[PDB]
Amino acid sequence: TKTTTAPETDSKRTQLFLQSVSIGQNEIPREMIVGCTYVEPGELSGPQLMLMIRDSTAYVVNKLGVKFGTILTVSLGDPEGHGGILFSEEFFVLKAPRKDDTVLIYAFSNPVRLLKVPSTSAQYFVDKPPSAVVSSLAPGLKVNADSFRKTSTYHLNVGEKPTKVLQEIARDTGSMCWASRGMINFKSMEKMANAAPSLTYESANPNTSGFTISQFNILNADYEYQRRHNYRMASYDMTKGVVYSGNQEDPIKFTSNPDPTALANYNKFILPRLDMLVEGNAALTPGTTLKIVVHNTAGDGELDESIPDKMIVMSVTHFEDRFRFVSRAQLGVVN
Amino acid sequence: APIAYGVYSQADGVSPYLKVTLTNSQYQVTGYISQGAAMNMAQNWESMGSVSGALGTTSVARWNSLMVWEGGTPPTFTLPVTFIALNNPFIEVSGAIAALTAMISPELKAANVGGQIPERVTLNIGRRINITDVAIQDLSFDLDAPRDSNGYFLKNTVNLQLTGSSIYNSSDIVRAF
Amino acid sequence: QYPLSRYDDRNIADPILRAELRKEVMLMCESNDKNLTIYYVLPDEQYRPDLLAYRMWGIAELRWVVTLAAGLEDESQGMTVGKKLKLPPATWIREMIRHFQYDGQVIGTLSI
Amino acid sequence: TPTKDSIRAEFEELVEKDSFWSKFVGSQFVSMLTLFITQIVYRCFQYADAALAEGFISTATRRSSILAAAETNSYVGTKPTPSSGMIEITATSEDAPAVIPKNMPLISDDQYPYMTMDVCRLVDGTGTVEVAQLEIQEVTYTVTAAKEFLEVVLSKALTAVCYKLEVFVTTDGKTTQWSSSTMFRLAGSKSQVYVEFYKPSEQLGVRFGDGLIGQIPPEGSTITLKVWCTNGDITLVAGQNLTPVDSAANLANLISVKTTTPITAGTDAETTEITRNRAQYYLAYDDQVVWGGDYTYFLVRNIPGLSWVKAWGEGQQEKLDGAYNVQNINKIFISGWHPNKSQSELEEMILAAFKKVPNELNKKFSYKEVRKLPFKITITGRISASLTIENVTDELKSALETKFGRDSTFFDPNRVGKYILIKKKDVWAFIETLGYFRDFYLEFVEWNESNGFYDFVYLDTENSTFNISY
Amino acid sequence: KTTPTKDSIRAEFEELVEKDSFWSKFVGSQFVSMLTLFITQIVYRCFQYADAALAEGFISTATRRSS
Amino acid sequence: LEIQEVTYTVTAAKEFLEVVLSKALTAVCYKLEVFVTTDGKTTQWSSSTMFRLAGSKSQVYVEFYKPS
Amino acid sequence: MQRSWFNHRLTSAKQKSLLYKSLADLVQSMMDTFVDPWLERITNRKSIFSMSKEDLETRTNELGQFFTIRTSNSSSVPMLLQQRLDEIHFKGT
Amino acid sequence: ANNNEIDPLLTLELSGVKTYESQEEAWGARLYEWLNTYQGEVYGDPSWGNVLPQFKHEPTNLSHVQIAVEAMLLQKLTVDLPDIPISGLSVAEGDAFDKLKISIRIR
Repeated sequence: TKTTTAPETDSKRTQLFLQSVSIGQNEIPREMIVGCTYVEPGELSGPQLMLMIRDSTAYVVNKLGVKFGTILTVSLGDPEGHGGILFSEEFFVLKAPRKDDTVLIYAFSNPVRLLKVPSTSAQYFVDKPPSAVVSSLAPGLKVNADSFRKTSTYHLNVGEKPTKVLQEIARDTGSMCWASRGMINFKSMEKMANAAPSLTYESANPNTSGFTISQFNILNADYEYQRRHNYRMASYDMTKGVVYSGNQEDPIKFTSNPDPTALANYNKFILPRLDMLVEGNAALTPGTTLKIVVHNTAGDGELDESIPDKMIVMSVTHFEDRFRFVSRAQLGVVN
Repeated sequence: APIAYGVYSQADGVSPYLKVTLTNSQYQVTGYISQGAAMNMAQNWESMGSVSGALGTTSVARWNSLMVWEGGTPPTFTLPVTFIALNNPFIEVSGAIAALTAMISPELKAANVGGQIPERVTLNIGRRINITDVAIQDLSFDLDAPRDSNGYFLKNTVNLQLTGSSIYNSSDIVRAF
Repeated sequence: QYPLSRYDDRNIADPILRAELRKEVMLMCESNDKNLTIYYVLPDEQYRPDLLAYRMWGIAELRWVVTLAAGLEDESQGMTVGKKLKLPPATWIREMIRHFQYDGQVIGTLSI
Repeated sequence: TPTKDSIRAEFEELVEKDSFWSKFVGSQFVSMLTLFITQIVYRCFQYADAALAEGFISTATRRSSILAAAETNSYVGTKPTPSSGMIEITATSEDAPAVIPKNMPLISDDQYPYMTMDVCRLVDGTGTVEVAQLEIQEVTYTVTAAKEFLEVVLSKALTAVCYKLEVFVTTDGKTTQWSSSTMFRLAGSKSQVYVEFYKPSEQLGVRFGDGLIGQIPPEGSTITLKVWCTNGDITLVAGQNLTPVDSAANLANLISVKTTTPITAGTDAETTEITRNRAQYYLAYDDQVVWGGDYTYFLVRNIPGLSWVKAWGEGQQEKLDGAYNVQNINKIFISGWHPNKSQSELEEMILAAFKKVPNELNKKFSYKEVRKLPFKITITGRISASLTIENVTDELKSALETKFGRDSTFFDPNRVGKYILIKKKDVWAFIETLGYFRDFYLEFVEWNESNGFYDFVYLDTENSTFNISY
Repeated sequence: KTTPTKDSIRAEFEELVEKDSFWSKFVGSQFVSMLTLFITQIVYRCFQYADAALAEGFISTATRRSS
Repeated sequence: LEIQEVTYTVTAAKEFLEVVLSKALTAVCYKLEVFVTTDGKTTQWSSSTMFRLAGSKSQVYVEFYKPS
Repeated sequence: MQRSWFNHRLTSAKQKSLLYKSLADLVQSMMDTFVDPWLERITNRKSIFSMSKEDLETRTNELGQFFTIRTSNSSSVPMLLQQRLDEIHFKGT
Repeated sequence: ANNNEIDPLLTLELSGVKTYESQEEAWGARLYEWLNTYQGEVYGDPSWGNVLPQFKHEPTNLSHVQIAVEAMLLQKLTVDLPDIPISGLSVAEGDAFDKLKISIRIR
């Protein structure tokens, strides 16, 4: 049995991003952790974590026994900084080498780790709505969905991860997936283009009422990502013949599912445009829409028109060292 | 019981306020203060910031508009001790140098791991500044000092560098005085 | 959970299986090996084997070795003041404890 | 026999008597200390009781203490026996087959080893032979000096799979077997003997003797231990393929398949309770078989699978059937029952095993065939109606058949050679102990009193009738 | 627990002591630690005596010549 | 019906010792049985309507539903 | 134990305080009353002539599963046990 | 910020045993049981106690022996009692010819 206990009163200290780390009901002293890297991706690759812990006395691996299968209780938040959010999650340890009186811990989120396990036996869902499939595959997450229309058939073979079927569902429905902070998310691509922004990020403006960007990267390679999606889909249906979908002046490519709705959404994605580095905002999660204003720092203060007004967040990386808390994001536009 | 050396006795007429003693579990060395002693401390205050991301919540999260703290150092000392013989040259000038040379070295033949590390000393400058767990880092002395008819030094001078073993808090460092 | 120091003989849960480790330790203590230490019982250590264990090794959880080598079953029975004891190092004891905790075979077993 | 209440009462009285504690503090400082000290004292007393109870062999509760007490009264338990069967098919596939091989090793579809006990025939069309699981492995130890006992201990895994043990000593190019002995009872100063023993950890060892009562293995000699290894209880049904290994040159030449008798004669090692009882009886047994129960003990140890045996001398027989007879002088009568063997086969086994009995001289052995008496019961009872009647009847029938059947273990609850008959009170106690019945009555029919020597009284469940209502 | 350490006994005392007006104040203090250590010594003595006597009882597992 | 159990040790006498199940277990629940083990013997404890006629040695308990 | 072992292991400052000494004496008295006799019974079973009468009863009960003995017939119980165990070796004479 | 202790030697009072209830008197009690237990007297934890015996037989004037002993005293005090803040030491003759006084200050 597992008992839910109250937090202890001996933890009087407040930190920047990483608040406390515990193994069961025992606490690793926080001053011993010198690194932290938390990554929230924009697809079903799950949140990741990496901790660098200074261990000169041989205590973390020797006496605590940290190896494959150790469950960490990590409290992450920022109740005083730019974004006052606070949450708790559980992580599953994959490996932890020890070098130079230091230990590097590689961890994966437990609810997604359970989704990244190869299947011992095959499961087939015949003529089931997508909601039942999602609930049966991942019965531990809350479902946030708005783009489920029809019913279809899905197959999960032996040795395949359950994440493959979820990604196939996303492709067939035309939505964006990411599992973070106890939820699994399906959000349509057509409705994302018409969403109002929530935050404002400005550059070269010191009288701004929003936040500030310190470094940013402009990507002009839009063909690099559109090259793979420039095809005309075709497939065989036993009662209709050959079914086409897409443009008329592109090369042909064959798939297997002869479903017009699934064929229509086969070529939808998000095109990355910009990478930026800010001063540690913990409210930045994938799916967020921001307003970006960039001024030039020489010549005559001309605005840069090559950066669109509204952008969507795709990937977020938070990083804390022993002195500073930083965030990095990748922004994109719906095709 | 440690073994005494140096100018520990009071036959010369110098007050204890003008002498430095280094004490550990084996030796005890006493000497005078020369003209160039000092005590030092430092802190590090600051790249990743840019002009376009400045402004005209705590003060620690805003590293692009305010200064940030990175770290500091334990207090350091530079003590050029001095010895002069008056009654017995061996226990005053030629023994103190050997004692310091023994205190600076490790002991690799001991059974425990903690006994092999060079040991730490207690520094007491005069009678009013006392610091514990001080690690000896450098040492030096000259070889052209005047000699006795038996071959032992009648005077010498040793230059030392000492460091603390941890960063001190504001409340703790006041107690050292 | 309360962890047991790595130098405790209680690390083996069965009092009958601990007898082999105790026999090995006692057999070593009575030999004439070249890296033993000779210690006489001082007048203030008559009822306190922990003080002797701390003074010799620097570890206080090695009092069972002192009680074993002296020849008493009870800690309340006083030792004879001035009895000559020979006690082995600590790394040897730790290695023997590890061997009997994770392998548990007689020192002279033949395997294929 | 202290309890927590008594400890607390004694503590309260002791505190009241004391001059300082009763006067100078009161009612807050004392109350928690009372509970704490009583709890600690009770825990310590319970641990002391557990250790004292585990001290002796009869009241021991853990296997290690039983093994230590068994080692004190030197005893080594019965070792596993290999399963045996026949492979009547060894038909060749090509020319130049193995005309007459012996002890050819085989492996059978589960990486379990087998070997053939006797030479196969000329396999004109096919040959017949019997096989066993036995496999042979060896280990050697050299001697640097004379240690005056020189005990040699096998590994845990090797002692797990062991059937026989053979010892060879090789000195200046000559090798000989060394025989075993019980302690060192009649050997001295030149005899080549050894004694087996069992460690509290499951390891089997050989101990050579002292200079006076044995021959110390001379320096610069090698001791070889040869072990026959077998897995305990494995059965292979029929039609399965066995392929040669090591001697694998014949695999392409020959074909070996399972046919006729399956392999089903395996046996595992002793359990804890059997060891506990046999270790105690070994004290009275020694090695001499003068008393009545010693013959039964020896027969049970040597021959596997017996339920019960009994032996009686001339006096009991003369009081039983005939007033006087000269032929009865120095005669021993034996009777028994084996579930899977006929009485003629049992008789064949008994006198064959008795050829090696100790203390044999001026003795003649006889066997008397057993007579079986059915026995029968009738019950009338009332159930609580929560359970169905048919389920109760079937469960009671199964339980009675297992407990009081002919193949039951009631006649020898432990494997020590003994005959325990059935009394009426046992049925009444057992039927109640199950607890389906709120009230029941028993009537015994066709019940015949037993001599205790060659009579047999089991229970027949099929003929018995049960009356259930309510 | 069969193997009693100082920490376990102190934890037992702290578990029993709570919800009492006088004693709950002194949960974290040096006095309670010293008292618990001084009490644990007896428990250690009794447990080790029982184990040693049980071991030395048999001839097979005796560790001394006199026994 | 499916079976599953949960256990709770007693460190001290808290005079009521209420034991609360998880939300998921309470969602799927049909019966509930209480067993108490002390010194190697286990027994059932019967339920009662409040404490209407039992006192000072009875082995009884009361069920309740939290707002959650 | 002895008549002042546990009390004597206090520091010299606390031995002169009344309540600590009284508490140590009370704890030692409780432990002697309830725990010590069973430990002494454990340690005194090495030799047949030093055991208490309950352990002698236990060993006689062990011996009685194979022979029929009544202990009140002989002058002493340890002599009965030792002599029977010794005459076991002389089976048949 | 709420630390309470009982008298290390249970001293009788009108209510019972003395209790100290503050952040400054608790340090007083802690340092009171220190200087009362010589090193090694504690049955468990042999490395905890006092080094005052080594002051016993030495001249009451200033000598290198005192300057030696004070360092050991302060280092042992830091090892055994890390939390308490201690400011200094003063040894001097008092009352009659033989007696000597040692004072430890908590600030």
